[PDB]
Amino acid sequence: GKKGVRLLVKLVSTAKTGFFYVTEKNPRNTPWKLKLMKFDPKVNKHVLFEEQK
Amino acid sequence: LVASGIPSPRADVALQLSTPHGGHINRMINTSESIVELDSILYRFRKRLRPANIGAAAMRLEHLNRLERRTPYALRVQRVAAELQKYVATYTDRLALTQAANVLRGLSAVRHRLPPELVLRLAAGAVADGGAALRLAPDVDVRDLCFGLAGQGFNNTAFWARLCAAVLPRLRSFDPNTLPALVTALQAAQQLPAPSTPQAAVAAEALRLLSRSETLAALAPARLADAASLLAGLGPALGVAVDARLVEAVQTATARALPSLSPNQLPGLLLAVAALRRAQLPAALLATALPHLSAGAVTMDLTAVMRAARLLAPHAAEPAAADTLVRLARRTLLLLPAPGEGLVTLSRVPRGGQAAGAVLAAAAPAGQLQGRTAGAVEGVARAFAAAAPAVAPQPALVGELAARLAAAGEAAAARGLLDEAQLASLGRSVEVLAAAGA
Amino acid sequence: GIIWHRQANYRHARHAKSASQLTRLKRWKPLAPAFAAKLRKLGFSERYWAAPDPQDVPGFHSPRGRVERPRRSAVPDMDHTTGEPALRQSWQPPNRQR
Amino acid sequence: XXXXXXMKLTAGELAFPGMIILRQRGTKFHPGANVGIGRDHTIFATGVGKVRVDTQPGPRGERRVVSVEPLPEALAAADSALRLRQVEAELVKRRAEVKRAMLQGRTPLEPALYFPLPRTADGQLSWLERSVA
Amino acid sequence: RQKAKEAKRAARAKQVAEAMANMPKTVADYKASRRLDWSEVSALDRXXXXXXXXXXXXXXXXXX
RNA sequence: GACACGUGGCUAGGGGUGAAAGGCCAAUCAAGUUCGGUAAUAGCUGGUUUUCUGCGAAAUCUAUUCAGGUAAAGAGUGUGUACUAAGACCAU
RNA sequence: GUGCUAAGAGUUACUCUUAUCCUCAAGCUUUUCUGGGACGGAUGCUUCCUAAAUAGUAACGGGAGUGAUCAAUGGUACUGCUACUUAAAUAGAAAGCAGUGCUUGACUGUAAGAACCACAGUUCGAGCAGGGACGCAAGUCGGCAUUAAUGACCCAGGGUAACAU
Ligand SMILES: [Mg+2]
Ligand SMILES: [Mg+2]
Ligand SMILES: [Mg+2]
Ligand SMILES: [Mg+2]
Ligand SMILES: [Mg+2]
Repeated sequence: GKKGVRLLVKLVSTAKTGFFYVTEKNPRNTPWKLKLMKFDPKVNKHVLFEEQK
Repeated sequence: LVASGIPSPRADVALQLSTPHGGHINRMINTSESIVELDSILYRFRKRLRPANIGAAAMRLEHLNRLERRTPYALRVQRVAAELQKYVATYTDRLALTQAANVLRGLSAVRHRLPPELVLRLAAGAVADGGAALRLAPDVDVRDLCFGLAGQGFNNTAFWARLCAAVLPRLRSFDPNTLPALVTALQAAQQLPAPSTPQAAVAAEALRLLSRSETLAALAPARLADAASLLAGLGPALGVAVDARLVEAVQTATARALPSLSPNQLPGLLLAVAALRRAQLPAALLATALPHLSAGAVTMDLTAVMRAARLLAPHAAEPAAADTLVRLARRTLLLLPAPGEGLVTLSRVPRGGQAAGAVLAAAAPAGQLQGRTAGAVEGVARAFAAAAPAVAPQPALVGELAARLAAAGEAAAARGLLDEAQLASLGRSVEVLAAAGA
Repeated sequence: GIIWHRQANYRHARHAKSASQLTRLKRWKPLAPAFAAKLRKLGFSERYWAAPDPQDVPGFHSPRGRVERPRRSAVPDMDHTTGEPALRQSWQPPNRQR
Repeated sequence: XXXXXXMKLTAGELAFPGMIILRQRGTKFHPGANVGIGRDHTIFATGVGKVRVDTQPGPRGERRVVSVEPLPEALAAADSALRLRQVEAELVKRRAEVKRAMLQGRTPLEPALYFPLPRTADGQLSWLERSVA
Repeated sequence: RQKAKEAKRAARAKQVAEAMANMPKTVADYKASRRLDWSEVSALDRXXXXXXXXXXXXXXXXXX
């Protein structure tokens, strides 16, 4: 809702080729840039994914 | 997945069917895995069938009838055969040698005989030239044509002369396992006389091709059984001789091709090599083929248990031969109806594809009494009267075996399938078994 | 002769759906028999998603166009007076004609 | 809505892999041999066999354990795990052929399009076309 | 035009190969920045997860 | 007399005229009459014309600018296919 | 469109072009359920009673919820203690209460078979391939004990890939 500040945001790969994961995040409770190791099908190896809008 | 109980589309079948290419009806025929499935495909496209589709339908009817273990005289098979016979009569001069060979082999292996003027048209269309049809067609088409025309009657002996004159220069370029079908087709008609001469010449050159080493070790299994039978039946009459090179090659390749024969093919091959050594069963070959004979006796039809019982007739005192023979005794007890089924029930017989006729072979095994098994109960009776001391340890078993042999003989004599000589031999064998049974 | 279509509920909002649900919605399903019967009687015989261009075949090319202009097509059409009688129950008379 | 939640296949009913045996809210019935359990505690069969419902001692009280007992003609045609998988595969293939024979070509089983092969990945069978480098 | 297309394909292949070579250092940097079990918020030390959140948020503000 | 009458004339329809009443404008005027578009439109009402024979429902359910309309499912008929059944009862 | 107005332009008051307040003349809209209509109330989804011991079952019939939260409240492997966990029902020696060590399976491509069901959709799903996580292993992991938090298509926008100009 409008009171709930949690939004959907995008996780862009470090490797290249722009594969991404869209996952939700709380801005207030997480002012990190969200970084997780996820599978990248273009390279078929796990790489890192930082948060960009 | 349409509606949760309807089968989801298969992967390779959807990949094969979704093409820009033509050939949809033949691909639907080739993915039909049972009989009225094929009949519904022939019903859906009955205003759309062409000669290629008729050839594919005949071949698929042949394969699906052999794929189950149900008789070719079933009403479903005969209806599909007559429906294809209508289109064969429509396109009787348009069919090329591929399609004519397809429809002839497919309608002969389901034992549906065409009208003989149609067979005459379909063979004269194969030879209405300077033999040019039989020189542009591959070896499998000639094999299927010969197998189809060995059925449907048609022992014309003038058509066969020009066919054998056309196939004789091309025969050494053939793949070496289509040769036994050619020799069997020549023997199956009234050709190869004195139990004209280009037929005997091409049979002799085919058996000269089959007799050699380095190919006889390269035939497929169950083709070496027919090749060994043809050699043992036609060696001294026309072709190759007694010589131990051939018998050594046959025994060596038989020791390698043992597991790849179905249990209905093993005793034919072993009687073939027994006839080969008389032109016997040598050491350390029976001791490795007999575990296969015991392991194949659980699923083995009654003429095959004849051939195995005749094979194990001249020696019974050996314990491995003895319990193999009591395994065949229990098998013959199983598939022959009681004089008074209970294995499976008749209400649950599959209408499906895989071995549905085998389930119908159990669940009241009466009704499988055709003429082949009608003479074959007499043959099995003789073969078990020959093998006394192997089964005679079991008194009640051989007594019930004699009861079922006598019951089947009386029933099939009532059906008109036996005569007085076979009845007398059956009576002698059943009184020998019943005297041994008490 | 079966009429096939892609499954709906897959264009957007894929974050709120499970992995199995998204895998299930990628598949195609045949139309229901009643709807398929109406389309078959209406005369629907489309063998391709879009018509293949007669150009782009080797040897069959424009005399002066390097290729051609594609013109991406839209799919909205519903009015109770003029377009798509299939998408309206009745016909509405026009608005006074000036 | 309707939310139908009951037991679909009773005890002594022959089951095949994937068939839902019971649908419940919470583990009223607990999974046993040759039986899987879903997210919503749906009990589904992972082997060909007759369903058996037996009661066993439990942590709170009288646990009911739902199981699938394999056929006695299976485990005789079957190291053992590979042999069972081969026997189950043939039974599953036979079931499909019998079902296709009983539904006499009156349902739309396979795509058969006039199009180029339905989109195929290296694995194949994708109803999703994806452009390749 | 195809020469420009192959040049773009080679350039993107080159950058993905270089980043894939650099990539083990990037996961090690991320894993080290999340790891906190050394040099705690103070010399008090006295509870592991409580000390593994305040420093992590302080490092997140430092590494923002 | 802010009168009445007679004879021609002028203002005409989304317009005229009105000491103003939704009044009058050739006996149906909050939009004249006639002709044309026009065989307008009407999920509404009414009606549908010779005979015999066989079979024979439904008024539930879901969706709907939709609940007096429509479409799908259920229940009907003809045709095809196929089981001693994907059927009905009864017993254990 | 119409009347004034604004800003440019022409013959050089008048006329043209463009725009827009306030007037005049029009053209279009202005749902539905309802023991009549109006008024009031409601229109998704989940649970409990009706609902009659498979399932299912109505009424502006009766009582609680919900349009989320959480980078841990996810996954995996463990450590202590024992009457709670929640919207209700079914359940739970952990699916409860406090903790830890690593991690992102809160994946990529699929999936036989079923529940359900007018259709669209909805629900479970063993198994296979890839690359990974935890665990000595056994083996689990395609978000959270489940049932709510899931708005088609069109249109518009973004990343990437192929073809084209
Ligand atoms: Mg008018
Ligand atoms: Mg009624
Ligand atoms: Mg109604
Ligand atoms: Mg919502
Ligand atoms: Mg785009």
